[PDB]
Amino acid sequence: KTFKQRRTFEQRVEDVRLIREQHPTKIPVIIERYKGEKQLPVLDKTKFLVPDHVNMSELIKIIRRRLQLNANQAFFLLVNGHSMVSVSTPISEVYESEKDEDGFLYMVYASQETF
Ligand SMILES: Clc1cccc2[nH]cnc12
Ligand SMILES: [Cl-]
Repeated sequence: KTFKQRRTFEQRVEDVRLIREQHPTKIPVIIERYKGEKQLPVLDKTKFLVPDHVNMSELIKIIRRRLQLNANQAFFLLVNGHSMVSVSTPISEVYESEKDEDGFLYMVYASQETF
């Protein structure tokens, strides 16, 4: 079901290395719905190339537009299993401190602050 489950560590690593080669200015992001989530829909894909100059505040807007949410639906985004300390941080910086050992940046969203 989950990305890490579908692909071998060998396969996730080799894909991050191809994204470096072919989208060198992009951050490789895995974005997944909380497995408990009742309200928000599932995304159409799992793997996103994010421009490395966008801050986390702008990534949340992007995903809220991809889900086609409206202004009073709630949305919470975990990065590497934990809350974001700040939405002002550029994704290139977040990536360097929160990336996984396979080289993807893992994110999970829910309508409740409790995942
Ligand atoms: Cl949801 C989302 C996050 C980052 C970048 C994206 N491009 C298209 N959709 C995107
Ligand atoms: Cl690029």
